[PDB]
Amino acid sequence: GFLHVGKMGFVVTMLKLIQKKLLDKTCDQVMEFSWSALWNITDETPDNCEMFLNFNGMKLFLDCLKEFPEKQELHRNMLGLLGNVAEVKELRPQLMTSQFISVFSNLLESKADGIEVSYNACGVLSHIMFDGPEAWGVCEPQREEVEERMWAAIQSWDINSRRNINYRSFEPILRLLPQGISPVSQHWATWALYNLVSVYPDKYCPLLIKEGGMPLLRDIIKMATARQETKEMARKVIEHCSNFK
Amino acid sequence: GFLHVGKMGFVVTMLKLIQKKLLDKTCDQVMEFSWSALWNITDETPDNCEMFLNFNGMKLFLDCLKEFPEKQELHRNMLGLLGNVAEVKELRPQLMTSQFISVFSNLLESKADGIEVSYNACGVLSHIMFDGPEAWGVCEPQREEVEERMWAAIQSWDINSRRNINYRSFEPILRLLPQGISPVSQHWATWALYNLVSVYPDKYCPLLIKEGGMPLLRDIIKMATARQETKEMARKVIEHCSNF
Repeated sequence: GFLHVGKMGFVVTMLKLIQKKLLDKTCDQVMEFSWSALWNITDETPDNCEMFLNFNGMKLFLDCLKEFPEKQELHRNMLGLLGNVAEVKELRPQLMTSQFISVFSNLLESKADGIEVSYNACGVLSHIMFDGPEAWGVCEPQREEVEERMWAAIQSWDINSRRNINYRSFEPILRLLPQGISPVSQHWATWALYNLVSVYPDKYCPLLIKEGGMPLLRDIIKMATARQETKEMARKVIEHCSNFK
Repeated sequence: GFLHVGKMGFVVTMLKLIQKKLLDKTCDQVMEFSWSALWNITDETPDNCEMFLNFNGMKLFLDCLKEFPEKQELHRNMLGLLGNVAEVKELRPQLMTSQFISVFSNLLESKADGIEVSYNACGVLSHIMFDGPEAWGVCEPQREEVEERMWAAIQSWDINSRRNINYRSFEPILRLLPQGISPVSQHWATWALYNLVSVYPDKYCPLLIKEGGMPLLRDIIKMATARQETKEMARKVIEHCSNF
């Protein structure tokens, strides 16, 4: 059993700790703990995502990014949190600014913590891309350029990369598979499944199978809008999951 | 998503913060967060449950109960965590002491966060009693006296309670249904299902059906060891799920 509920006291306490360590120009264990705690409490928990935004957490995110450009673990925690935020369709309009999009697009090239920062920046952008071109508006950079950079980032990642991530459910990723609005979002989502069933099959083959991923990946192979690179990863995931049974 | 709890040593990070806040005699937001995180990351994750016990989380739990006897969310979070530990059969022998059993039994009367602490302590005892009187050593209080307190707690709860717990799967609760070793564990489990399908049928009716709950409930209705009131709840759960 579990309990995933918003708690303003959690969120406000964490942001206040962040703000203090930002004023101290100190990215120590408390600073990293604080962002990791925000990551934790937003995992499958939209109400804490909404609170993080409503207490102006994005300002602290940008200020920490500028102040601590080389603290890879810090960047990982922040982008994992933002990954959770972007899964909430109702909150993504708030991410559609040139200031924010330019950061996410730039982070696609980050080498911090293996691939986690680039991966989670790509997830944020994958959920954003899923909403379609009219949601993008006049944001800069342009959507077609960000898309090019997402393809490049996904192609640059070792499919057998070690990972500092956990999923209790694949359903935010699975919802990016049966659509043709954004093939690159579908490709990120398929890659996300392929990497995890490759490095942790004992955990993620059963989760993927239990949550109905096999028929969705079969549909991807039949889908005209799916790129052939995506179809081939889908075939390999189905294959690995089938042998795991 | 979240980080890799294993690679990051995250369980110990939480227990270290707990210990520090304990010595500070401070149950603040961070202390509550730490126990809340432990509850959430032990859900269906036996290895995090074993990490908790191995690093003496039981003593931190007892010491926090003593130092913070009126902190309601804290007590709920700690007992939800222990509810997850208790679901792991291999770990339940570590709970069979007079010190631990007595604390679980006392908490059946707790009013903290509505019914949540009482319910979580009843769940821990329900899984413990599923193992039979052999597993109960000369542990004191007596097994039957705890059982009587369990029946009383369950009857006190509002069947229509809105709840501060959720389940990704009913399987730990459903395994308490097809057995006569502990009728009170069966009754707790039937109540848990009946409350959640009553109050949140859109989430929990499909889950219960999909996970095979209907044949288990029908077996209860025919079972010699299930009490009449357990059978009557089971019938209503079946009715609610069939009309769903």
